[PDB]
Amino acid sequence: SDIPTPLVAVYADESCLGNGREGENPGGAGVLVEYARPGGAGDIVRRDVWVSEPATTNNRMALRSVIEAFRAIGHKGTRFRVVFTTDSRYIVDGMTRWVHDWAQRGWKRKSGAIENLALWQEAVQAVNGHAVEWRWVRGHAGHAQNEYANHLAVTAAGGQTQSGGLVDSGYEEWAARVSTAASRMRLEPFPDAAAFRPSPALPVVAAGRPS
Repeated sequence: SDIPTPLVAVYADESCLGNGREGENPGGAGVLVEYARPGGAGDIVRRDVWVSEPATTNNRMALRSVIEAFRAIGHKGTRFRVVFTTDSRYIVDGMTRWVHDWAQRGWKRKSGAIENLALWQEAVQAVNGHAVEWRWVRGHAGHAQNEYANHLAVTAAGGQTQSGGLVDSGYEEWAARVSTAASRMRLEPFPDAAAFRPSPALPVVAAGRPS
């Protein structure tokens, strides 16, 4: 069995701003990472990671949320166990189902389709050897961490900034805002290593073949 690894809970969102046609709007991806010290008092340590593109799509940004998240945690010398919660069914269904279908078909594109296949391959690689439980929640529905992540995504889109990796979180300050309070949101408690039900490992991509 497996050597000890850390457990984190990740909350991701994406957003585009504006009303231009698909692919013309600025966009952002926002990620909150929660970490509770094993044996600790239960206080949550939070870090944020965001990126943006000036003309992009919601699907692309959703994929970047995954890639950026897993890349940042990947840099700590260990595989991780991750509970990844997002508003994007595109990500959840893709990671749990579709990538397997795509791999099965040789990662070949369908003509006329725009499936973001290159990004999916990057995302699958980013996830790597980490063990992930993929979870969906509705957006804009009162899940506090999800709403924060959205706030981060929008900020990223608006400012056209990037964190470059994990940075100290703004969650606590955001949580205390009057706007946040009026929303009457619900916080998700940190997961039990019992709550942890990872998905199967992803197909190792067949790099270098034509679409």
